[PDB]
Amino acid sequence: PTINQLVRKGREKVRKKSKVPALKGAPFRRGVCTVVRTVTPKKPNSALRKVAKVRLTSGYEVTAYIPGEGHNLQEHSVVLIRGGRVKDLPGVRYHIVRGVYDAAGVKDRKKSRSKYGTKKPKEAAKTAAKK
Amino acid sequence: MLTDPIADMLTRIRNATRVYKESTEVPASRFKEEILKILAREGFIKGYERVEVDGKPYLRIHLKYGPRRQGPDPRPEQVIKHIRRISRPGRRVYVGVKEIPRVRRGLGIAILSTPKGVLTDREARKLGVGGELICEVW
RNA sequence: CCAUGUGGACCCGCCCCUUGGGGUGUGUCCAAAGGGCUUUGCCCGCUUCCGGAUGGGCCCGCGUCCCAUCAGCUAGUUGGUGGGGUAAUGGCCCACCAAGGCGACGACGGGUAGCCGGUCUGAGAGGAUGGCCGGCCACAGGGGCACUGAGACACGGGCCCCACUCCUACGGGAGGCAGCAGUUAGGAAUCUUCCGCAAUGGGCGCAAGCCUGACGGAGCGACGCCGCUUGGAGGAAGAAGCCCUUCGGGGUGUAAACUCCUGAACCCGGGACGAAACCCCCGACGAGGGGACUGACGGUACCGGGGUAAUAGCGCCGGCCAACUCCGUGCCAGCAGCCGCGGUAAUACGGAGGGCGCGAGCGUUACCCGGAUUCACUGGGCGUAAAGGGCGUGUAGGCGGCCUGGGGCGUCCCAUGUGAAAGACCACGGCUCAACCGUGGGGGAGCGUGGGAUACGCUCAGGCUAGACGGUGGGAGAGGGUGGUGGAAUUCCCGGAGUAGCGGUGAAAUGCGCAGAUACCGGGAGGAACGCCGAUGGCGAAGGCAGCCACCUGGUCCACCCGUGACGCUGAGGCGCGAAAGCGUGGGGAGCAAACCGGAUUAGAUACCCGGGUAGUCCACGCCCUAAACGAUGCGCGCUAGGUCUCUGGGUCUCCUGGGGGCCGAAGCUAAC
RNA sequence: CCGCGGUGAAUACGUUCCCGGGCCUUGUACACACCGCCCGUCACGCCAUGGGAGCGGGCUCUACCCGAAGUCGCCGGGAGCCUACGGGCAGGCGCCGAGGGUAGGGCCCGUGACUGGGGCGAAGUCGUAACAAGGUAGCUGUACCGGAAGGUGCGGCUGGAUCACCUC
Ligand SMILES: [Mg+2]
Ligand SMILES: [Mg+2]
Ligand SMILES: [Mg+2]
Ligand SMILES: [Mg+2]
Ligand SMILES: [Mg+2]
Ligand SMILES: [Mg+2]
Ligand SMILES: [Mg+2]
Ligand SMILES: [Mg+2]
Ligand SMILES: [Mg+2]
Ligand SMILES: [Mg+2]
Ligand SMILES: [Mg+2]
Ligand SMILES: [Mg+2]
Ligand SMILES: [Mg+2]
Ligand SMILES: [Mg+2]
Ligand SMILES: [Mg+2]
Ligand SMILES: [Mg+2]
Ligand SMILES: [Mg+2]
Ligand SMILES: [Mg+2]
Ligand SMILES: [Mg+2]
Ligand SMILES: [Mg+2]
Ligand SMILES: [Mg+2]
Ligand SMILES: [Mg+2]
Ligand SMILES: [Mg+2]
Ligand SMILES: [Mg+2]
Ligand SMILES: [Mg+2]
Ligand SMILES: [Mg+2]
Ligand SMILES: [Mg+2]
Ligand SMILES: [Mg+2]
Ligand SMILES: [Mg+2]
Repeated sequence: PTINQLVRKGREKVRKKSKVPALKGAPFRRGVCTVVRTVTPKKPNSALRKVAKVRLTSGYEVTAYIPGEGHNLQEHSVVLIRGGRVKDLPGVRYHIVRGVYDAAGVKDRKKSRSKYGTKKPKEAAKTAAKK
Repeated sequence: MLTDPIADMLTRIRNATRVYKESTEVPASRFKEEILKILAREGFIKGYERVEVDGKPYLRIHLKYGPRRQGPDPRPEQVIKHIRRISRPGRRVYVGVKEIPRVRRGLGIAILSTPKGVLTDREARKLGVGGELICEVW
């Protein structure tokens, strides 16, 4: 375009679209589980994947994937949502953090941990170094 | 009817050289004539000389090239490999003195048009002035 | 209240200035308080007036987000005069008069937002942001208002209304933490209801001193940054264990063990900078000198002695991205930032060993910049990938040939003022280092004033003709509109002649024929299109346009250089034109033909095929405006090999020069075509 | 079955068609490659959205009346207080004024009977529109009929193949 075009009717800056409708910015959410179903995957993969609606503090009723090999969430549990989409589950775009509120970290895990909230073990259960 | 008198010249020299013509004619005028004074003192072109054609003034710019080369495509390297217009009309580009360009790391000039005649990045800086940045040649 | 007046205030006359600056004349008006002591002395205070100082009001240029699916706003609103009000200008307020003011160089409306010094990012240009510190604004439950004062329209002042909690013998009253500290609600989330007034600072006071969650500090939070530790040397071709190991061995690994050396914590004793004056004495109440009290932090930092080896984790190891085997599991359980990994050999799931990374931290999530030349000013695009507006006319605007001279607005240069501090860069210095802090130094865009230049752009004047337009004379054309005539063919009617079938199809059937069709001859009515020429052609802005004839009319090309003299190109918005179809009123309706009626094919056909048939196709005026409205390629202009065919004008005419249409191709271009 | 040998024919114009194959060329929306692709449909689920009788809440303009505080303006009178009588105070009335009420129009926040189609998601359904002359060349604006796919009409386009139609 002519520079005397760029002048009248300039350049439109690029607006962003939050892929995380969790009001007022906010990094985590507080929601009350509602229905803890088991959605299937998508085109390429397959199985059963734990997921669960969550009436969010902000007011949104959003779906959330339930990470881990097994979890203890029910129909009234209070949970913390993180953020990050799964690629085999349309509609959900948020994760459930563990070891936070009615949300408990999966047992026996041993590498993830920080991810998957799960106080590491005691290993022989002694001071910071014996066994 | 031309729109940018100079740009016309510059180009007329540009294509002219790409086909290796011996010299090209361009509408005369102080300015252009002063602008070619530089390309000439600086070696990009053997020279220009006021000439007439059909009755209207024109300037014969005798282009300068290099030697024929070896291997395929034997055409001679270019003296004016590049010659652009910077300060176009409806785009006036005037630069301060500290804003003068460096151009092709000193391999090329940049004809300015300071209220003190038509100089080149060098001179203009040397004299300590800035003004409409007419072009950049290398 | 009176007196007093250096003086000052006002009116009015005049002077010097120049919008209520300064000086002056007679008139008028206006001051005031005392207190205290080492009391004939001085401290404090007080009155008026001119100056300094500081602070501040007001006004103006310039700069300040998003949405035109916000386009028109405005009546005190625009100006004027008189007046009110204020410290002062002013619609700031009122009365009258005039009717204007603002807007696409975005008014009005909606949304969003305290603005900046600075911070983050970035090569830069730019983007994002403005919490801490500093300057400015605004608010203090919501809203209104004024009183007092130099200053307020007054966070911890006041008045009324609203809501709210609270006391109420219900008649009526009381409050406001967006001050420090705490409480509760909200929330992913944000601390001590601390100590000190010793210091710096503010308030009042001759002073002593009072006040001061301002501030100086301590506490809590790995919230961030910077320094510190978990030890240092030695220590076997190499423990144990765990892992792997086509089973000889490899690995963790000098890692540990063990030895020696040092010795954070912790204990003892010592413990300060930040503090010097205000006061008192000498001096003179100066200057100066002498004296004395004065800590929160602290018994803390720091120094001296003794002194024990005395926290590590976390993410990853398929590719980007550095790190690999085995065991389990079997498209399951599960991984996932993208690509993906898992359905019985998984370097991609889980554990083990090992390894890389980083280390009191490491991962994660969210958001900002980067990568993103993915809004491109620096730095992009539109023939076919997303992207040329269907065409034209033309408004605002943007852009503008050649020569000379005035201005010198832009533009460039020199000086100077401004550009506070903090931050940033640099040098030096202090806390054992750094972080952090102190001192000095440098630069800065922009803006103001003064001076200078004048190439290029702006403006002005003068002049030219290379653009453009006109003139003279010539050419081609399906360019358009109006009127009128022409032949072929088709269907329908009339007459003649003539039969038994015609038509149709891949085959058929419906259909038409003995009220005699088809086929042939003659004549008549009607509508629509217009053969051959005709083309690989022409003309038009596009849509689009072809029988011929005349008339009215547009554009265009060439030759001549004759006339004007830059008069130009583009073109947001506006306006007009715009195939077919469709719509409205009226006419016409031969052929054709959506819908629809039958026939046939089909597994079924509301379809391809067949026979009819309405709107429609046609004309008039009005409406619609779309399109593969395509060259899928905006307009104009200048420049860069040719060849070949072709239309049209000039030409010393099968050769050169102009305009238009195709082909092939130089350089160049393109992701390729 | 593997092999031996005895006797010993017929026919072949011709490549068009049928099965398989080689080369060259064109089109391709295909490439575990037509025993291909893709579109649309009905069915089960999930996410969001448009409309939307009716109601609730807050905000704004307009017309007319009601109007606190307070400042400004008028009075302030043989009936209020002070007065050296010049005048001051109280009080009174008024313009303005927060806000309020009446009727009407637009804005957003929210709830929502009734309705539309959307996108996606395992395995299925029926049709075969498009893709190669895809078996009626394709697409396209428009009109009509069809649940829909799509069918046909009228004009345009080539982004159509095939030595009818002749750039590779
Ligand atoms: Mg949240
Ligand atoms: Mg643990
Ligand atoms: Mg231990
Ligand atoms: Mg006078
Ligand atoms: Mg004045
Ligand atoms: Mg960059
Ligand atoms: Mg308060
Ligand atoms: Mg003090
Ligand atoms: Mg004092
Ligand atoms: Mg910082
Ligand atoms: Mg020792
Ligand atoms: Mg960028
Ligand atoms: Mg691009
Ligand atoms: Mg000019
Ligand atoms: Mg100037
Ligand atoms: Mg500074
Ligand atoms: Mg002139
Ligand atoms: Mg004519
Ligand atoms: Mg035009
Ligand atoms: Mg029509
Ligand atoms: Mg009609
Ligand atoms: Mg009929
Ligand atoms: Mg395209
Ligand atoms: Mg001639
Ligand atoms: Mg040509
Ligand atoms: Mg070519
Ligand atoms: Mg080439
Ligand atoms: Mg088909
Ligand atoms: Mg042909």
